[PDB]
Amino acid sequence: EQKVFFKSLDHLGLTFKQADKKLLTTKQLISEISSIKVDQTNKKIHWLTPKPKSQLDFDFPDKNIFYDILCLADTFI
DNA sequence: GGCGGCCGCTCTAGAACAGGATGTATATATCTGACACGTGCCTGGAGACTAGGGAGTAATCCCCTTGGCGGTTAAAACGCGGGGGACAG
Repeated sequence: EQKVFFKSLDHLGLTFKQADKKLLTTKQLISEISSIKVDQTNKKIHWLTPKPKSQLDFDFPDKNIFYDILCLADTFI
Protein backbone atom coordinates (compact mmCIF):
# COMPACT_ATOMS: atom_id res chain seq x y z
CA GLU A 1 0.00 0.00 0.00
CA GLN A 2 3.02 2.33 0.35
CA LYS A 3 3.24 2.28 -3.46
CA VAL A 4 -0.47 1.63 -4.12
CA PHE A 5 -2.11 4.45 -2.14
CA PHE A 6 -0.25 7.48 -3.50
CA LYS A 7 -0.60 6.21 -7.07
CA SER A 8 -4.32 5.75 -6.38
CA LEU A 9 -4.59 9.34 -5.13
CA ASP A 10 -3.14 10.60 -8.44
CA HIS A 11 -6.04 10.75 -10.91
CA LEU A 12 -4.99 13.27 -13.57
CA GLY A 13 -1.30 12.53 -12.98
CA LEU A 14 -1.53 8.91 -14.15
CA THR A 15 -3.03 10.09 -17.45
CA PHE A 16 -0.71 13.12 -17.56
CA LYS A 17 1.97 11.12 -19.42
CA GLN A 18 -0.37 10.84 -22.43
CA ALA A 19 -2.41 14.02 -21.87
CA ASP A 20 0.70 16.21 -22.05
CA LYS A 21 1.75 14.45 -25.26
CA LYS A 22 -1.68 14.77 -26.90
CA LEU A 23 -2.54 18.27 -25.67
CA LEU A 24 0.74 20.21 -25.97
CA THR A 25 0.74 20.05 -29.77
CA THR A 26 0.50 22.69 -32.50
CA LYS A 27 -3.11 22.12 -33.58
CA GLN A 28 -4.48 21.99 -30.02
CA LEU A 29 -2.91 25.36 -29.15
CA ILE A 30 -4.14 26.78 -32.48
CA SER A 31 -7.66 25.62 -31.56
CA GLU A 32 -7.41 26.99 -28.01
CA ILE A 33 -6.29 30.43 -29.20
CA SER A 34 -8.82 30.61 -32.06
CA SER A 35 -11.57 29.72 -29.57
CA ILE A 36 -10.64 32.74 -27.45
CA LYS A 37 -10.41 34.89 -30.60
CA VAL A 38 -13.90 34.01 -31.82
CA ASP A 39 -15.27 34.32 -28.26
CA GLN A 40 -13.90 37.86 -27.99
CA THR A 41 -15.15 38.82 -31.46
CA ASN A 42 -18.74 37.58 -31.11
CA LYS A 43 -18.96 38.79 -27.50
CA LYS A 44 -18.01 42.27 -28.72
CA ILE A 45 -20.39 41.89 -31.69
CA HIS A 46 -23.13 41.30 -29.12
CA TRP A 47 -21.86 44.11 -26.85
CA LEU A 48 -19.70 46.79 -28.49
CA THR A 49 -17.97 47.28 -31.85
CA PRO A 50 -14.35 47.86 -30.63
CA LYS A 51 -12.43 44.71 -29.75
CA PRO A 52 -9.68 44.21 -27.14
CA LYS A 53 -6.18 43.26 -28.26
CA SER A 54 -5.30 41.26 -25.12
CA GLN A 55 -6.13 37.58 -24.60
CA LEU A 56 -4.46 34.61 -22.85
CA ASP A 57 -2.03 36.67 -20.79
CA PHE A 58 0.73 35.36 -18.52
CA ASP A 59 2.30 37.01 -15.48
CA PHE A 60 6.06 36.78 -14.85
CA PRO A 61 6.76 37.72 -11.20
CA ASP A 62 9.91 35.61 -10.75
CA LYS A 63 13.13 36.05 -12.74
CA ASN A 64 14.90 32.83 -11.69
CA ILE A 65 12.37 30.65 -13.53
CA PHE A 66 13.92 31.59 -16.90
CA TYR A 67 17.20 30.49 -15.31
CA ASP A 68 15.56 27.18 -14.36
CA ILE A 69 14.40 26.30 -17.89
CA LEU A 70 17.84 27.48 -19.09
CA CYS A 71 19.40 24.94 -16.72
CA LEU A 72 17.00 22.22 -17.90
CA ALA A 73 17.69 23.11 -21.54
CA ASP A 74 21.47 22.92 -21.40
CA THR A 75 21.16 19.79 -19.27
CA PHE A 76 19.13 18.29 -22.12
CA ILE A 77 21.73 19.46 -24.67
C1' DG B 1 -91.14 -37.53 -54.21
C1' DG B 2 -85.75 -36.70 -54.59
C1' DC B 3 -81.37 -35.77 -52.18
C1' DG B 4 -77.70 -34.36 -48.49
C1' DG B 5 -76.34 -35.63 -43.93
C1' DC B 6 -75.63 -39.00 -40.26
C1' DC B 7 -74.47 -43.42 -38.15
C1' DG B 8 -73.65 -48.40 -38.34
C1' DC B 9 -71.18 -52.19 -40.76
C1' DT B 10 -67.54 -54.56 -42.89
C1' DC B 11 -62.73 -54.33 -45.01
C1' DT B 12 -57.95 -53.49 -44.29
C1' DA B 13 -53.69 -52.84 -42.07
C1' DG B 14 -50.15 -51.22 -38.12
C1' DA B 15 -48.51 -53.21 -34.42
C1' DA B 16 -48.17 -55.47 -29.71
C1' DC B 17 -47.30 -60.21 -28.58
C1' DA B 18 -46.00 -65.15 -28.32
C1' DG B 19 -43.55 -69.19 -30.31
C1' DG B 20 -39.63 -71.34 -33.00
C1' DA B 21 -34.49 -71.05 -34.31
C1' DT B 22 -29.60 -71.18 -33.67
C1' DG B 23 -25.30 -69.29 -31.77
C1' DT B 24 -23.53 -68.59 -28.15
C1' DA B 25 -23.50 -68.10 -21.88
C1' DT B 26 -22.72 -71.49 -18.26
C1' DA B 27 -22.16 -76.42 -15.24
C1' DT B 28 -19.58 -79.68 -14.48
C1' DA B 29 -15.26 -83.77 -16.01
C1' DT B 30 -11.13 -83.97 -17.13
C1' DC B 31 -6.80 -82.83 -19.48
C1' DT B 32 -2.90 -79.92 -19.41
C1' DG B 33 0.52 -76.80 -19.68
C1' DA B 34 2.61 -73.04 -18.45
C1' DC B 35 2.72 -70.57 -13.11
C1' DA B 36 5.00 -69.71 -9.58
C1' DC B 37 7.75 -71.78 -5.66
C1' DG B 38 12.09 -73.80 -4.44
C1' DT B 39 17.08 -74.41 -5.18
C1' DG B 40 21.46 -73.37 -6.70
C1' DC B 41 24.22 -70.33 -8.10
C1' DC B 42 26.74 -66.16 -9.63
C1' DT B 43 27.01 -62.00 -11.81
C1' DG B 44 25.79 -56.96 -11.21
C1' DG B 45 24.79 -53.30 -7.78
C1' DA B 46 26.06 -51.36 -3.08
C1' DG B 47 29.42 -49.82 0.85
C1' DA B 48 33.54 -47.34 0.70
C1' DC B 49 37.20 -44.69 -1.33
C1' DT B 50 39.85 -41.28 -4.72
C1' DA B 51 39.50 -37.07 -7.18
C1' DG B 52 37.40 -33.16 -10.04
C1' DG B 53 34.30 -30.66 -12.70
C1' DG B 54 30.11 -28.72 -14.06
C1' DA B 55 26.36 -26.44 -11.97
C1' DG B 56 24.45 -23.44 -7.54
C1' DT B 57 24.85 -19.09 -6.65
C1' DA B 58 26.36 -14.25 -6.92
C1' DA B 59 27.22 -10.32 -9.82
C1' DT B 60 26.79 -7.58 -14.04
C1' DC B 61 24.84 -5.90 -18.25
C1' DC B 62 22.41 -4.89 -21.79
C1' DC B 63 18.50 -6.15 -24.10
C1' DC B 64 13.91 -6.86 -25.24
C1' DT B 65 9.14 -7.49 -24.08
C1' DT B 66 5.07 -5.02 -21.76
C1' DG B 67 2.56 -1.19 -21.03
C1' DG B 68 0.77 2.84 -23.35
C1' DC B 69 -0.34 5.81 -25.90
C1' DG B 70 -2.73 8.82 -30.88
C1' DG B 71 -3.54 7.81 -36.23
C1' DT B 72 -5.22 5.86 -39.96
C1' DT B 73 -6.97 3.18 -43.19
C1' DA B 74 -7.75 -2.41 -43.49
C1' DA B 75 -11.25 -4.92 -41.91
C1' DA B 76 -14.62 -7.20 -38.34
C1' DA B 77 -19.58 -6.91 -37.78
C1' DC B 78 -24.64 -5.83 -38.74
C1' DG B 79 -27.93 -6.34 -42.12
C1' DC B 80 -30.48 -6.80 -46.88
C1' DG B 81 -31.00 -9.62 -51.09
C1' DG B 82 -30.88 -13.69 -52.67
C1' DG B 83 -29.11 -18.16 -54.23
C1' DG B 84 -27.73 -22.41 -54.83
C1' DG B 85 -27.33 -26.66 -51.79
C1' DA B 86 -28.23 -30.13 -47.28
C1' DC B 87 -31.43 -32.88 -46.46
C1' DA B 88 -36.22 -35.12 -46.22
C1' DG B 89 -38.53 -37.82 -49.29
